[PDB]
Amino acid sequence: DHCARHGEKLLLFCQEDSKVICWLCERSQEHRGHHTFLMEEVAQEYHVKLQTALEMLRQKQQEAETERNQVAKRVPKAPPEEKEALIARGKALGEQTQYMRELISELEHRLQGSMMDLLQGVDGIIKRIENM
Amino acid sequence: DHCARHGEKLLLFCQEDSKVICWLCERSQEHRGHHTFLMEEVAQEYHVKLQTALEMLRQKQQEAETERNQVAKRVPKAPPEEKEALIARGKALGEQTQYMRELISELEHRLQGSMMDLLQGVDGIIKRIENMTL
Ligand SMILES: [Zn+2]
Ligand SMILES: [Zn+2]
Ligand SMILES: [Zn+2]
Ligand SMILES: [Zn+2]
Repeated sequence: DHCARHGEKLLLFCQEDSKVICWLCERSQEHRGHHTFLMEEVAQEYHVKLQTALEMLRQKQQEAETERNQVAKRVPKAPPEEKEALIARGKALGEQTQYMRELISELEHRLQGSMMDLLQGVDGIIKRIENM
Repeated sequence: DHCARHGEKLLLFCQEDSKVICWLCERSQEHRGHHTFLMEEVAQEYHVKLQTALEMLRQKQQEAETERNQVAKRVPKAPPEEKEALIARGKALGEQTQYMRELISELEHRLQGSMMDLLQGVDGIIKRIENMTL
């Protein structure tokens, strides 16, 4: 609830640092020219954003998994040289679906929690979504 | 010590309003376009200004009071046609010194007081003192 460096209320949010800060941080050279807001001014924008992200990921993950299970059902009938690559593909899908499970878990937490939960480090996960 | 509206520490100063305010005052629509500073950024100059004013008024006061007593001393001695004018001059001095006493008292309050006491409405009292002569 209070700034480690200044002891003032952690009520502001710095977009560039993706960090909740206090009014004295905001005046300081360390955040000079940064875009800073009350958390309450940006919470709803960020909530909407992550919500839609969560929806997109859940679908993308469902779709990945139906594909994965089709590749799984396909392995038995298939010849060897095809079998190996399909299994590799399934490996890749497993990797993807894991990654999306982690992302979905973080988005659910952030969307269920406080504003500070919502916002703190939020650029990290936004960029992880981008990097898919 | 704390903002009457937001409960935050009163550490900032609005130049257009001559008002002591907090960081939540500062960022609101009411002051966003105003020039705001930490009190501590402007305090020394204001303190010096009010001390100088105080000294100047102390001297103008001394001078008026001495004249006032010379007139008072002269009145008994005076002929009929001078007495009226003397009485009146003494009155006019009485008023001037009263006004100066009030100004001096406010300056003393401000110079002895908190930073907030110093700065709240400070442009106002400066201007009223300037206006006496000009
Ligand atoms: Zn801080
Ligand atoms: Zn920053
Ligand atoms: Zn305030
Ligand atoms: Zn103002």
